[PDB]
Amino acid sequence: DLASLAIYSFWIFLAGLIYYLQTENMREGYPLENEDGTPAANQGPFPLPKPKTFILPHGRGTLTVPGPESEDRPIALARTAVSEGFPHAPTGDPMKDGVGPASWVARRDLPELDGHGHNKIKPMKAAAGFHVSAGKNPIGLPVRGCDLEIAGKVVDIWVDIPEQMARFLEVELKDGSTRLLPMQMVKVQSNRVHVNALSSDLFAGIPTIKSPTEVTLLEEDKICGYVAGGLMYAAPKRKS
Amino acid sequence: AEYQNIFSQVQVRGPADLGMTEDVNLANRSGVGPFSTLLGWFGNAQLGPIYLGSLGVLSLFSGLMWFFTIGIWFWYQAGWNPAVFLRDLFFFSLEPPAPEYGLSFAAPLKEGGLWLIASFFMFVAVWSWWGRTYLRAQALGMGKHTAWAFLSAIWLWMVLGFIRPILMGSWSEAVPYGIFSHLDWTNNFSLVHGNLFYNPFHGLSIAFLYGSALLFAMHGATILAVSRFGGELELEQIADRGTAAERAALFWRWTMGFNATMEGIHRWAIWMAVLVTLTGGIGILLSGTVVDNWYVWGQNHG
Amino acid sequence: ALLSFERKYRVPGGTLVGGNLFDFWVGPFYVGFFGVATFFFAALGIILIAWSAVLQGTWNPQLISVYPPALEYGLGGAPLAKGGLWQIITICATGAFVSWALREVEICRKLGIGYHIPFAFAFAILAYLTLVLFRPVMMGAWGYAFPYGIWTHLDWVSNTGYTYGNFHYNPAHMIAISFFFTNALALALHGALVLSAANPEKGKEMRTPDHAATFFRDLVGYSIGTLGIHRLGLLLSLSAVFFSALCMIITGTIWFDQWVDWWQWWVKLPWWANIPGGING
Ligand code: BCL
Ligand code: BCL
Ligand code: BCL
Ligand SMILES: CC[C@H]1c2cc3[nH]c4c(c3C)C(=O)[C@H](C(=O)OC)c4c3nc(cc4[nH]c(cc(n2)[C@@H]1C)c(C(C)=O)c4C)[C@@H](C)[C@@H]3CCC(=O)OC/C=C(\C)CCC[C@@H](C)CCC[C@H](C)CCCC(C)C
Ligand SMILES: CC[C@H]1c2cc3[nH]c4c(c3C)C(=O)[C@H](C(=O)OC)c4c3nc(cc4[nH]c(cc(n2)[C@@H]1C)c(C(C)=O)c4C)[C@@H](C)[C@@H]3CCC(=O)OC/C=C(\C)CCC[C@H](C)CCC[C@H](C)CCCC(C)C
Ligand SMILES: COC(C)(C)C(=O)C/C=C(\C)CC/C=C(\C)CC/C=C(\C)CCCC/C(C)=C/CC[C@H](C)CC/C=C(\C)CCC=C(C)C
Ligand SMILES: CCCCCCCCCCCC[N+](C)(C)[O-]
Ligand SMILES: CCCCCCCCCCCC[N+](C)(C)[O-]
Ligand SMILES: [Fe+3]
Repeated sequence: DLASLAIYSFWIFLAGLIYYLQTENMREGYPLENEDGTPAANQGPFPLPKPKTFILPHGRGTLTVPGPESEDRPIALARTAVSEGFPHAPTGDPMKDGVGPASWVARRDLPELDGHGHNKIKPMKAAAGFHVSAGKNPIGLPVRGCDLEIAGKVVDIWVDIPEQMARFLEVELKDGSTRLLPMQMVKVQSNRVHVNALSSDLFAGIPTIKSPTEVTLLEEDKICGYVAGGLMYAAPKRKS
Repeated sequence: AEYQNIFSQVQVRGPADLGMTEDVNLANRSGVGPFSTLLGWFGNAQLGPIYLGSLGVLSLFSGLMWFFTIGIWFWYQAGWNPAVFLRDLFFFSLEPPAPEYGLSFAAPLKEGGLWLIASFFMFVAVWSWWGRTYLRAQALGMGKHTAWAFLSAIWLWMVLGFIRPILMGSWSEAVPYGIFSHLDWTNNFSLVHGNLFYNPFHGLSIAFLYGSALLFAMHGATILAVSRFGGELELEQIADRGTAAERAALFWRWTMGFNATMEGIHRWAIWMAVLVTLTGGIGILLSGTVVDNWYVWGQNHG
Repeated sequence: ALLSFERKYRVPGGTLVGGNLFDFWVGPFYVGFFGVATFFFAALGIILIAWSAVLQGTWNPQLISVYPPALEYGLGGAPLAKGGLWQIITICATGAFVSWALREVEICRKLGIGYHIPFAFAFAILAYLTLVLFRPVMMGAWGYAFPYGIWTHLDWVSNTGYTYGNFHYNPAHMIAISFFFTNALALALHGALVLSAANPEKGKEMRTPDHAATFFRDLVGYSIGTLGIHRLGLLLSLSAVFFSALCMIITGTIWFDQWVDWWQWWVKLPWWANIPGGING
């Protein structure tokens, strides 16, 4: 009967679907590798999917995945045990060498453009018409570290024009240079901005940008990455 | 404590975004609506503009005559007494024609005709809007995913009041128009066919219903956790994998053995939810037409 | 073993308890103290089920079922074969869930990501605990809980529901359902939006989230945005499970009659409770 047939068919269908769905989630990260970077033996039941090419906007080229993968940067780590499956210890200063929760990716060193060709993220002083419609205005306030000692003061709000949303907060240190702190990493308060992630003496450590009016994809990652890894590495300089 | 990014803490406003053009007839897009500071904490605060156009207004109208037609019948039952209307608002109901009339349209307005009217006006309103979702994507040069997925939701709805009542032989097997009333139909329907619980599809259907709450709570929470790296900027992470995309995958790889890609997860997402109405549609179609009782079917499988 | 880009991420640290004792991986699985507490509660718990299987006389999953102690036992203990096993199993179970949540916390920490996933999960766990714990305790016996059987747990939903008539009329259960519906709709739309923008028509170049935000404005006259649609998912999902526990915690405790007769508070309001005509008039 039909019913029994409809249901036997579905499960055969659902199996191809799961087959279909999993190979698709293998376009990035695969093939797998041994801790030393060489092709692993057991690669799993599912095979790599036939390559697909994307056509990046604003004529920035193409993207084929699956494709030859590479970190395109040096990793400062070392084995801690002679058997596969243990943690790898940072040979230098994790925050600076870019590892652990402070690691970044070698994205494109080009800024993001909106649908119309313009840079997607601009400072607010360069963003005509934009202003703080609601909530406390951060600009003008001192930025405090996870050690309760001040590190600087907010000078501007880098916003996402297409989604009209603040992504970063420009900050001025003692030497008078600025830095980008991701919005999703600070608690704006009635009289100050708090950054539990970093400690006073770590803002200078933050990666700086090349152009004072643009952040590239590569630089976004180094910034966000650096700021995040201090939840672990800046821990010995914090109090609750 | 730690920032959770649930609600924005600083709002920012700029020149109303009139949006991309492409092959769209900018002559139809209305003007920009106001800005909602309220809605501005969860997400964007810009209301409007909305693309009207021919087929679009058709839907808007057909969709209002549906509501208004059910409304006047609700009022006939209320005896045009304002007080009764708000009281028995959930009790009223525009039931389908008696099983005697079958699949005909020669039924009286006080015994089923007014239902048929309402259903025709809604048959128009939904399909024309479906087309709207397809055309509105053609104009921007995008994929028709939203179109096909909306089709599955229709598949269930169609089976419920069109395809099934016709395969059975009368408009009486259709769903009525009312709050409480369509709540009894649902219960009755199971009872008449031997407790839907024994239905393989209805049960496969709940698998995805729950599955959607699991996938979306999972996806959303994962994306919020990595937004500190620009996670919510997915399309972006798709053309250029950032630390937000790798850490997001690694969390799930170390938790349950396997992970997904920034795009792949949206293929799980889309299919996980669509498979809800797709299965519950085959389940309700085969119920009462090929299978009379699911407990019985359950003992055999034949 | 590793994803091409995984090594820079596997560093020591993040452990809530233990230090570096269980700070390593088994294949692609991260272990950890809670990684070991989990395998324990699970193994032991799977054993108590194969044992409650010999005491029933069946090894068929579709038959196998672990029932709770009869109402006569109350909140007291019970013999293994008669309510005993279920009780240790609820402990092993509750122990497996909380321990899996805390294992994700340690993972969260390593990677430096947010604690939103384990938090969310915790809502699921709370629903389970509402059924096997919070409700029973409040009523007076472990017999008001559900059993562990593929088809016997559904018999419970069925019988449990009708025990109050058409469960459809539970106001909380009513609300909880809309969130479940909405979530699906949102999950469909979202995964359907992103996929369309990154997979346009042939020969055309990858669309931008600007095309995306437009598409919806042209459709519904509004675009919640990227960060918003995700805050929306998470919210509808959790809100959906919150109203599911709330609808059950009040069922049998503050309200134990027919749910349909509850809506009589609205209809019998002095203002219009006696105006003739309508459905009740
Ligand atoms: C699936 C099996 C049954 C069924 C079983 C149930 C059960 C069980 C429940 C509902 C619930 C609801 N169902 Mg029903 N429902 C069915 C088919 C439908 C159809 C349909 C066209 O096929 C519609 C329009 C509805 C409509 C509704 C809403 C009244 C309510 C919340 C739904 C929701 O969250 O959507 C989410 C989607 C949206 C984002 C948009 C829609 C917004 C809502 C508010 C719809 C408004 C339009 C209008 C029809 C409502 C009139 C109320 C006032 C007079 C204005 N059902 C089939 C027949 N449905 C719940 C309810 O509370 O019932 C009282 C409930 O507990
Ligand atoms: C919460 C609402 C009600 C209830 C009402 C229903 C209804 C109604 C139905 C189900 C259905 C199912 N229920 Mg139930 N169910 C409840 C509580 C539970 C519990 C629990 C510990 O609390 C669990 C584990 C399950 C598990 C299950 C599955 C057997 C099945 C598919 C669910 C699914 O797709 O979810 C989505 C989750 C995923 C896709 C993730 C993967 C889930 C896999 C499938 C888990 C399987 C576990 C199972 C085989 C037991 C393993 C335990 C031991 C380790 C061996 N239910 C409570 C009492 N359940 C449907 C069914 O068809 O089964 C008869 C069905 O019709
Ligand atoms: C006593 C009740 C019976 C029962 C009888 C039924 C019946 C009858 C049906 C379901 C259906 C469903 N049941 Mg059941 N079910 C029971 C117990 C359960 C339990 C449980 C006990 O825990 C659960 C979790 C479910 C869960 C579910 C869903 C998985 C499924 C519907 C999915 C859906 O999202 O449709 C919601 C989506 C839609 C209806 C699509 C409609 C889309 C249209 C196009 C919307 C148009 C809007 C309109 C024009 C108005 C515009 C809006 C305004 C502008 C606001 N059932 C018991 C056994 N169940 C359906 C099913 O598929 O079964 C196999 C169904 O028909
Ligand atoms: C795949 C399964 C899920 C799904 C998917 C889905 N639904 C969809 C789509 C998709 C992918 C669309 O693209 C399409 C859409 O455009 O959404 C934005 C749609 C949609 N699903 C909708 C509803 C809906 N979907 C549902 C279910 C589901 N949809 C599934 C769970 C349900 C239920 C019952 O669970 C409902 C109620 C619509 C929002 C939209 C289709 C709109 C449509 O067809 O309109 C036709 C007619 C009109 C224009 C009528 C308007 C008449 C109203 C003015 C009357 C009411 C007035 C009222 C008092 C107003 C106040 C409301 C207050 C809250 C402020
Ligand atoms: C809160 C919103 C929804 C949600 C969210 C959610 N679920 C989650 C998460 C989140 C955010 C996770 O991070 C976590 C996960 O890792 O997903 C991949 C999880 C998860 N949700 C799961 C299942 C699940 N979630 C469900 C529901 C939901 N999850 C909600 C609807 C459901 C149902 C029935 O709707 C199920 C079946 C797991 C896949 C996974 C958690 C895995 C886990 O806890 O592993 C530890 C435990 C074991 C390895 C097994 C223990 C064995 C026991 C000791 C004995 C068996 C006893 C059991 C009670 C028998 C029941 C028999 C049934 C037939 C009744
Ligand atoms: C304030 O008062 C006024 C009068 C101003 C109002 O406007 C108030 C109005 C309200 C009181 C309206 C209330 C409306 C509701 C309570 C509506 C509830 C609707 C549901 C619960 C619907 C549930 C399910 C519906 C289903 C499954 C419908 C399916 C329809 C179809 C598939 C259409 C099938 C087509 C038919 C039979 C005709 C086809 C004919 C052809 C020629 C093709
Ligand atoms: C190093 C290879 C590791 C492969 C292990 C993959 C784990 C598969 C995920 C669990 C399978 C789930 N299930 C039973 C719910 O379908
Ligand atoms: C119901 C959800 C079940 C999920 C399907 C299981 C897919 C397992 C994929 C394992 C992939 C193995 N690999 C390559 C990562 O080692
Ligand atoms: Fe997403």
